[PDB]
Amino acid sequence: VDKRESYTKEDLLASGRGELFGAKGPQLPAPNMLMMDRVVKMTETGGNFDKGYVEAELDINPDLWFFGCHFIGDPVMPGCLGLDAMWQLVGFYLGWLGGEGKGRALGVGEVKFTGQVLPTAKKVTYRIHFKRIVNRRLIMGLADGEVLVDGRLIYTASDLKVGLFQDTSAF
Amino acid sequence: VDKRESYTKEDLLASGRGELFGAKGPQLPAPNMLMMDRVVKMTETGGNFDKGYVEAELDINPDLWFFGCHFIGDPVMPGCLGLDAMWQLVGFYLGWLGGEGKGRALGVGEVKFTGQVLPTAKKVTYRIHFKRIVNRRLIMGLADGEVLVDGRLIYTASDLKVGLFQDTSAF
Repeated sequence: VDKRESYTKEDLLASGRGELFGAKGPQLPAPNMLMMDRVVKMTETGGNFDKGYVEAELDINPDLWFFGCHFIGDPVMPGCLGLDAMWQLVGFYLGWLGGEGKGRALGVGEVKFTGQVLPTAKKVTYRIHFKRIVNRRLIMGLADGEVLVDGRLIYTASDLKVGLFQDTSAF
Repeated sequence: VDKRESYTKEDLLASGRGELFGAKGPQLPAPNMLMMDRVVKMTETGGNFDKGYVEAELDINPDLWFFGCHFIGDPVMPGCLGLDAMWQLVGFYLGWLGGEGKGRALGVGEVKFTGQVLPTAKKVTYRIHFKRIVNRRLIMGLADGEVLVDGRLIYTASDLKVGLFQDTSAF
């Protein structure tokens, strides 16, 4: 895969279609499960553990689908979706490294939500710090993640774990 | 509130509008974020810790929205949504006990996905085992959860934490 340092909305839409990393690489979900608008920085070193880093962003506007149903009369972005954006990124990175197989979130250690994303926010930032990568014949990625809303750290997640599966029926 | 041990799809939809437990109580998300069709059993005792139990179900069909976008050509229910259903149920139980305020998931201890829900499955079962409730000036619920697909355990979550906030400015 020709690694780029950044990807645009159109690159992420292609990803979901299987065009970015090709037919044997992982895919990101398509709207409305896609939780990022852009990947601004990807590096194989750096990050808190110096073993990789990814930063992505989601632009907030009052019309985003999830605000209307969550909750009626009390709009707030579901923390589960911000968490999913982090699993989505770990899987995207494994494919960026050239890993083959479809992505599947395997788990996460501690997750703490200390604030919320309201429809008046402007931007959500996702920062992923890779701890361990097993790109052997068993691709797995381990990482810590952070979610910031307009620069304020609101969610942390330790040990996000994602694996790539050549044959998904074995899951 | 008048406690019942089971609720229908209709009750759950009324809950999305605050019409089940009243305006002062918490709400469940409305479609498409509502992740269960019915609550089959709720008890104040029972469960693995004899401190509360909740069993709910989600009927599966190939047409559920999330199969189409997650992923294209590889339909699988997002584990993040199964996880959210567990947070939704803890908040619902807190309201059922007569709690007042809006629900906000505060976190989870450890999550493990060891299986997946495909469009060929028929039913997802959620089991929540309460371990501690704080229904004072501070209302929080701590529980362990399990997700089963067609009777087989696929996800587990320890220490799901949810709080009811009277003033969401405290977040």
